[PDB]
Amino acid sequence: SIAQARKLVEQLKMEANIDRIKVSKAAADLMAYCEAHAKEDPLLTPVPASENPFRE
Amino acid sequence: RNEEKAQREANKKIEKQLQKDKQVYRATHRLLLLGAGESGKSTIVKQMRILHGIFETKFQVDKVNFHMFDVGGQRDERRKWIQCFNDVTAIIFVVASSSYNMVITNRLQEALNLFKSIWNNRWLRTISVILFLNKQDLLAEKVLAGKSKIEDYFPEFARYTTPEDATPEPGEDPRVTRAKYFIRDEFLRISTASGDGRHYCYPHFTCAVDTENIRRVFNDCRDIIQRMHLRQYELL
Amino acid sequence: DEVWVVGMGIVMSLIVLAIVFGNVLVITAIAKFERLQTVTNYFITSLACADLVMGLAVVPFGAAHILTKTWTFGNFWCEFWTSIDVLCVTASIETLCVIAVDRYFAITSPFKYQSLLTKNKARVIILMVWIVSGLTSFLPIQMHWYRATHQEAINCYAEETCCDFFTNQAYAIASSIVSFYVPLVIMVFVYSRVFQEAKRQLQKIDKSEGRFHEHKALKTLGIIMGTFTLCWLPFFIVNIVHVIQDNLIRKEVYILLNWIGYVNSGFNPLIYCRSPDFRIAFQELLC
Amino acid sequence: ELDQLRQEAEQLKNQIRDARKACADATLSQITNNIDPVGRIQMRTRRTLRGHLAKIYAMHWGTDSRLLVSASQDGKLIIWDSYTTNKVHAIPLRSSWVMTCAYAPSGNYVACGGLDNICSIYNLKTVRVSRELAGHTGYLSCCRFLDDNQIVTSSGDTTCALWDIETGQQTTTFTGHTGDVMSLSLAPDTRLFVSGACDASAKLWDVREGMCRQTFTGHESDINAICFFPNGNAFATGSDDATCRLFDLRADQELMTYSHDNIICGITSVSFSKSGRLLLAGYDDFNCNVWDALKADRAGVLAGHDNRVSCLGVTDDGMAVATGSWDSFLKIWN
Ligand SMILES: Nc1nc2c(ncn2[C@@H]2O[C@H](COP(=O)(O)OP(=O)(O)OP(=O)(O)O)[C@@H](O)[C@H]2O)c(=O)[nH]1
Ligand SMILES: CN[C@@H]1CCc2c(ccc(O)c2O)[C@H]1O
Repeated sequence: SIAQARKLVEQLKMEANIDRIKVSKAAADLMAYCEAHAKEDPLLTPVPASENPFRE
Repeated sequence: RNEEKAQREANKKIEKQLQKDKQVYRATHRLLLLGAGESGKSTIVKQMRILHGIFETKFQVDKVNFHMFDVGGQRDERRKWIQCFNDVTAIIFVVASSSYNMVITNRLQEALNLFKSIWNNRWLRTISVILFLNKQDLLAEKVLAGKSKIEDYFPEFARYTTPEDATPEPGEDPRVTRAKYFIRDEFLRISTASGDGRHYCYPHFTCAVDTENIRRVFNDCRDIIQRMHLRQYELL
Repeated sequence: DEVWVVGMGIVMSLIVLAIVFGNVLVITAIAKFERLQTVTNYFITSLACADLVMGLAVVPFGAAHILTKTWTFGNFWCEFWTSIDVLCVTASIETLCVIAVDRYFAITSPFKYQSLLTKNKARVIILMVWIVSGLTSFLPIQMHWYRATHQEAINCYAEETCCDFFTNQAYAIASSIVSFYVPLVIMVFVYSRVFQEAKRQLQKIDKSEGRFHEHKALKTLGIIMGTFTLCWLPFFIVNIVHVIQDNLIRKEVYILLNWIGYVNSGFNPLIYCRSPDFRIAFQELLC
Repeated sequence: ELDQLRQEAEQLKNQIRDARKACADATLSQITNNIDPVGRIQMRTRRTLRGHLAKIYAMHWGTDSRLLVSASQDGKLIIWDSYTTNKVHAIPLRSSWVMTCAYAPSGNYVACGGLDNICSIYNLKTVRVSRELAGHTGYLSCCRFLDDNQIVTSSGDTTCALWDIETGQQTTTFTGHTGDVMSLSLAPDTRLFVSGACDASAKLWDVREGMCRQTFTGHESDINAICFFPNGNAFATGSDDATCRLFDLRADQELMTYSHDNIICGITSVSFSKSGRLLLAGYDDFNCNVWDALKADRAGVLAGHDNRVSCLGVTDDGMAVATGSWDSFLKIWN
């Protein structure tokens, strides 16, 4: 079971060398995507009953 | 046009099949068999088996269909496979009553902890438990002129006395009766602590030779269903 | 004088309103929610429907007849009113008998309850009960087989403003036997068996576990047998006695006991709908 | 020397935590504060599907947003038709316990598994068993069709695998989890997938490389469900402590948490919308809740089920949302 321990160390070593970006840029990207695709969400915007397939 | 008729015909056939299957679904009764390791769970099923990742066993008693589902191959200290068993009629618990000396901690203490965890589970609040206390004659041999004593492993035995309502089997010394009733009361204390009147326990004493295990289970299931019906109408 | 006639209208209207409201609330609560759609709940639905029909049909007309002291409708309408009374009264008891039998089967036959009772069979039973109840009301009242023979009855029949209850011995015995006496022994036997089973189970539990750890059975059985017995017992005795020998029971006592029988209508929802699911349903709407 | 290795591991965790903390320039709520809220949202039931004799655990919408599949504990899979609320198929099972179901992207194959450690696949158009995949040592929890000729599965033995339908033999096995794995989700491009284990940890895997890339340990209890952002650079998880957290692949830490003080029940399902603005999560309180992704503000409640909700899904076109409950009823909300 001690043999296991070196394998863990390699995994943490490989998972620590990752380039990261500031959270502000990621929040801005999420904001931009949500704003851009905000006009094509039937759940968000109540569509007229003419195009609604579940209106009986 | 004909597509609607074809879909209606398919729906009618499916409804007929479901209506046919509903009766056989409601007819059968489902039981769960859980035990700790070294219990004897395996020996008990085959005698029941000899008579009429998972294991299923079918046996009919007085034109009533019972189905038993051993869960095995998944040894988990934490069980998440237990949320699926809230609709079973009863739970069969098998414990090795003669193994209080065997050290893994103790086996009997581990079985008691498992029973306590099962009893207080959130999804099993309305499920009764049938208890089988296996290995009767091993316990008798250990108690009668045995070097090992219950006093060393279980200290509160010392203050325990034989109940006045006990009915000891003929031809046995008082010592084995005391040990058996002490273990049964040890289980019944946890059974009673949080009973709340919704589900009970049915202790029993058995051995490899006994063939009455089939009749007992039937009687206990009938009693459980009758008690549930009585409580539903506010009569108990 | 006027003040005394002035008073009973308020209480009679309150009785009518309570009778209507209770059964309409039970009916809408059962219909609205799909979780209460149970086999044992169909008999209660039939009972509520019959009780609501009776409370909306016979009670106001009897109130108007008592207050006005003169029947201002036609003879056909009075006969229809009497038929409605007989039909509803007969149908309001056999449903209780069916409920008692269903509980007996559920408790004493736990392994065969599911197979014996089916949603299709309950409808057949309900229609059979309703058709036998309507066979003993409309069929012998539209025809003149119930009519008496003495001169007072004929004089009242001739007049278009008088219609009381006059009948011979045969109908007065047959209707009572069909409506009340027969569905009584069955209920008594069923509830005695249920009480015996409950006592046996309680004794078994006490013997098995009582060291670490009656009043309940009696109370439920009691609030069930006594309400119905006290409500419907005296009337179905005076019905026989005043016919078996005349000049014993005055009209006032007969009417008073008959109206005492009607008060049983407002108690069935308070007895058969006390389950926690019903409380949740009642709290869900109009609360 | 084991203690020295443990010391080296302890040191690495601190460096990773410091690196994650160094990137916390500003909170998500601070950035998204001037956006007008979407306001209250209201939904009403449009269809109700009946025919299941027992409780329902899983369901999966079709690729055409018309058909759907559902599996119950009576031992049956039923393929519905939401437009005409009528059934098309009813497949019996050898084992009556099923915990997951899936629908092929091409609409040709259907798979399901349960307590028995076997994943079975049915050919819809030929309905008989086509292939049985075995080799797992624990109960299956979730499975998803990566394509028409290969499937990815997770089981209760702390592993995930990528099967091959034609051969029936395991191709790549992912290890590293400590507790049972209950859910997984795939990226739209089918290059990476995430898994949520019972040790309060979520990981990001590589299908082709067969190695782990990142590890997220935001939660403190069991993780039951997981969903993936439409953009492809975020995902959300739901745990037993009545909390939902939105993580981030590029930032490598959580950004927002969803919780309220009046709920103490568990969470069983999580899903997004087409635009990603709405977070839909099912609870153990017999109903559903609709959150706001960029504001953590409640915007609606989906009630109508008499028992706990154990399934949730949104169609590809995003026109309706369907929920499953232990009351043996399926509902369509719009
Ligand atoms: N004296 C006695 N010995 C028994 C009895 N039942 C079983 N044994 C013995 O104890 C053993 C334990 O039962 P097993 O056959 O191992 O059953 P199992 O299902 O593998 O046991 P678990 O590990 O508890 O799941 C049996 O194989 C027998 O050797 C019994 O009634 N009396
Ligand atoms: C005057 N009203 C009637 C009189 C006779 C009668 C009633 C009810 C049930 C019966 O079996 C009867 O015979 C009463 O409702």
